[PDB]
Amino acid sequence: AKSKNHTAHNQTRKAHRNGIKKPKTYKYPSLKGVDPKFRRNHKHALHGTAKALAAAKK
Amino acid sequence: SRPQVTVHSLTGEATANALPLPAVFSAPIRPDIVHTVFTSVNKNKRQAYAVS
Amino acid sequence: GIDHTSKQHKRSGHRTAPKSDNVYLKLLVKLYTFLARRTDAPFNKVVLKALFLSKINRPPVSVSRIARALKQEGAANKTVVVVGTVTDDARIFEFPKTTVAALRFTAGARAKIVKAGGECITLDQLAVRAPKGQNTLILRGPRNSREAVRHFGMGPHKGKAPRILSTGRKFERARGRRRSKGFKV
Amino acid sequence: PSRFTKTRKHRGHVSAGKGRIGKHRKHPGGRGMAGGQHHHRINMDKYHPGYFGKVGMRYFHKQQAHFWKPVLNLDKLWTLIPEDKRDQYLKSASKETAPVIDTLAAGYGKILGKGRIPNVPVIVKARFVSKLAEEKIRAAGGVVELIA
Amino acid sequence: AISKNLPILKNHFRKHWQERVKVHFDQAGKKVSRRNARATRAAKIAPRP
Amino acid sequence: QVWGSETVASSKVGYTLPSHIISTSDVTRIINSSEIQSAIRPAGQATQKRTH
RNA sequence: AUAUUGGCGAGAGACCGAUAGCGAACAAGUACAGUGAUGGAAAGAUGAAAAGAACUUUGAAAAGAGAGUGAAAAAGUACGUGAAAUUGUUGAAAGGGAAGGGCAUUUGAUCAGACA
RNA sequence: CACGGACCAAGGAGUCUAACGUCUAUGCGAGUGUUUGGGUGUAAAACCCAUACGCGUAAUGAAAGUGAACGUAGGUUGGGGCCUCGCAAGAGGUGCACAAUCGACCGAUCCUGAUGUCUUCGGAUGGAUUUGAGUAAGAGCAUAGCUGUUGGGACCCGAAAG
Repeated sequence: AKSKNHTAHNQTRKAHRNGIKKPKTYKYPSLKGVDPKFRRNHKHALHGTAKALAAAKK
Repeated sequence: SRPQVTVHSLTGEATANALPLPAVFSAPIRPDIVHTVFTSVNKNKRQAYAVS
Repeated sequence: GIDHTSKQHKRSGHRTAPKSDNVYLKLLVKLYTFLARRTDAPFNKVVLKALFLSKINRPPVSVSRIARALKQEGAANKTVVVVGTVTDDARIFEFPKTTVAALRFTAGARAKIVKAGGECITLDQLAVRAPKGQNTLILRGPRNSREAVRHFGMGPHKGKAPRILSTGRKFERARGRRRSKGFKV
Repeated sequence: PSRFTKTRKHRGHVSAGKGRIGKHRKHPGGRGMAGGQHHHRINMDKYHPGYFGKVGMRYFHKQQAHFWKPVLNLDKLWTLIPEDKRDQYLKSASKETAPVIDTLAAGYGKILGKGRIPNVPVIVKARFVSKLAEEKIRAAGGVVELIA
Repeated sequence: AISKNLPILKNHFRKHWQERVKVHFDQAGKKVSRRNARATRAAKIAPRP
Repeated sequence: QVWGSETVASSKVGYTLPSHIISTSDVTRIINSSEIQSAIRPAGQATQKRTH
């Protein structure tokens, strides 16, 4: 009583019903995986530049 | 001022007595609410029935 | 036959009109289907579709959030609009004057607003005061602060807080939630 | 109301919404949570992470009395005053007269610090406090009496 | 039978639980039996309250 | 006294009569007014000539 | 104070309405089956009232046929209404190894509406 | 040339409930739930109500335990709407919800370890490619309905057995 095991038929056709949606990619991507050493400094770069205007903006 | 409903005697014959509206009579009129509350409240006097 | 790039006879997925049977509700839906049509200003067209929103899509706008939007620059003279219910926030110990127009106020937020020399309005009087919407702020309450949305999209590594009856030790903290027993997530 | 159910729309259709191939039968996946390690595993993982196993110490004869410690943030803590008297204290806020708020009278076990009471000196009686809770109270001009 | 995303529910019906079901239909019929017996005893016991 | 009013309160503990979510129940009375018929644009013919 | 599918006596229902409701609306744990333990049905309805057909004739009788009773025997103790399968009689049409169906119109029978 | 069905009438199959998920309507709303009970009544209805209690408003660790603002409750990109200018087109001001993203805050784990002290207690401060079902101007509670699930005879009928 063997069965029919594998087939790819209909799978590409089911795939295009809702059809291969895109990244929906964003400005400002996630910093997951970025260099921790760069990322530490980047904290304080932004941390300082926000206060940079806090001296000008008042 | 309220509309001043007028008082009627038992022979007919209304009278110099005229009363304000209680302001329960100004409340919103909600036939969907009354319908939902009735349908539930009307179920509160009932008896069980079950086959043996 | 025709070869369609789309699915036929497919509705737009919107509220054309409320699902409520409320009578006084439909009198505003009747009032703003008229102004949305003939008044050419988008404010009326925004307030209309906000009368069709369900309850879960109508979170309440606390009387504190109303005070932020007034601190917002230039808006201290505007008439804030809330399609929804205004609720009380006593965590603010001062409140401005201004005006509010909403469907429903809670008894607390009615006092607080009246307490400061301000005024509570309905939507119908707003339509009469500013049909176009002159000098108004619409404000929405937070939608994703619900208890159910906290559970949406549960699955590995998504941090979505499983739906569960009882919270504490011994309920689904063990295998798969920590490295020591089995794995983590 | 059974006039609204969908099996009162399924009159006349053979299989009553349960499908003609898989039919509908008694218990296909076993009773209840059966097979939770075995054929339902993919379900338990994702939507019940942590189900199996043991975490920490047992506690014999536990009583939730010992553990009763309700918490009241400095967010509120002015709600405990009568709203008629309350605005008497906000205005004309000085020492030698300060509102005594017994937080145990209102059923609270600890005063936390979540944020920003006003500048009015207030006497707050509490069983427990937090390190930030008093700093904001004591800097407001009031004090915290401990009780039991 | 475990499916979808649902809280696990412990419901203890695996005994024979329909023998032991107690429905209270007399909640309002025992309230007058209880207000009687208090007015019975209010009179029996003399001005003793 | 039973349902209260603005002056006298309740006699029912923790209760006050409901509020209107619209001031006036006559919708066509609002739709005329002044300020609305001032902002309203001139109407069509209420049925459209079939063209073509 | 609590419990109660037994007992006695009571009041009730968005309950069932004789293939339902208790197994049992009736001479129902009855008739019947089994060595026994046990098993266990079917079965409501003339009319307001028997006023339940005197009397005549054919027939050995049952009944028939008239009269008679009744608001009605198109209610005759086979009895309220009396469906369907199925059947007898009459009338109509049809028929070359099935029958029955759809579209179309002729022919036969019928039907209003309408006009005026 | 697979299975059931001679025919007719009448019965005949996704129900109730306990506990919940989503969705919708309704009342109130940082609360909400009168009905275990008491008052009362035209009497199983309706009407009125004290105390608690349940969920919610605080999370986090096995636990002992501790417990949410550096700031207009922050910054940046985008955002309906409103306001200003302009004949308009459009630009500028403000920007709710919401999506992305970097910070600050509370708890747990590892690291540092202050003025101080019953000399080993205390834990200030400062961290970290760490971790949480968290904060960051509350939204839940109750009833009703659809659909779905679990336990129950469980949509109906059916075993060999014990």
